[PDB]
Amino acid sequence: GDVAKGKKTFVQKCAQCHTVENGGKHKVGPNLWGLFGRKTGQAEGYSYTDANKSKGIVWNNDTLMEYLENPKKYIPGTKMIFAGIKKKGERQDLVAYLKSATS
Ligand code: HEC
Repeated sequence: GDVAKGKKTFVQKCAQCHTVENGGKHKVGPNLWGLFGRKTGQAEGYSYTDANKSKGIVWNNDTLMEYLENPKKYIPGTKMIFAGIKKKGERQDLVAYLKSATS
């Protein structure tokens, strides 16, 4: 996807609850550094819901694309209160930025 477009999407819709940098602080949600290739709910020091911790899947392009379309549907009981990015293209650009900014 388009990393530059994804960044603006992140700043507009995710930044209020997330940081991406290495050593980043947990805000409402967990810092996202090292997200790709890691199982759900593994950010150090963040108190996840049992649901986010128990999902058991590995975060990558396919799982993130599905999750971000409708967070609560993918992880029922999650405390991430966000409706989701409905447009596929916008979601792909965001994933591209996420992959570039979290490693
Ligand atoms: C606050 C109002 C939030 C907004 C806006 C977004 N997210 Fe979030 N996210 C938030 C919380 C409180 C949590 C933990 C939920 C739980 O049940 O424990 C999360 C979690 C995620 C995750 C999973 C991280 C992991 O499993 O380690 C991801 C991938 C994530 N959030 C991504 C994300 C993106 C890209 C957002 C913008 C589109 C976004 N979140 C917004 C709270 C909030």
